[PDB]
Amino acid sequence: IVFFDEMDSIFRTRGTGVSSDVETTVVPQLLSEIDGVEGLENVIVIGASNREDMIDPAILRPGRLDVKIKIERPDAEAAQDIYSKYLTEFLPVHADDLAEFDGDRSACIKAMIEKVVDRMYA
Amino acid sequence: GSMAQEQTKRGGGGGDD
Repeated sequence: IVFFDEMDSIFRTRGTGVSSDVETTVVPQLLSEIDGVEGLENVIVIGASNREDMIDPAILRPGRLDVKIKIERPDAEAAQDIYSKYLTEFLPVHADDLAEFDGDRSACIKAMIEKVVDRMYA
Repeated sequence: GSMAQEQTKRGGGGGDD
């Protein structure tokens, strides 16, 4: 696996960039290494980007970057899971906060997560 | 306001043994 972190500005959007012109030589090399005359067998190229439009189109076409995975901003249902990923039942929990749950830490944490989500998405 | 790329010019060097 070859991971190109920050692929959004990776080597250019070809034919763009006033300050730098390294694109015309760096982009074709990568375009020829992947899906060239001789092709790789078991190599996976993974890129992460914040600006999809800023990546050159010739590399985004199928055969070079096949599977396009989009991550969206979480909704309430995803926010509940994300909060559960951090508010584990191992944190020091206040006794007065467990008073209304009779010591049931998991249920208390679930209710706190629900209240937090409701407040944040009100 | 522009960027440049360098091409080197090698200098002669010779040593014995």
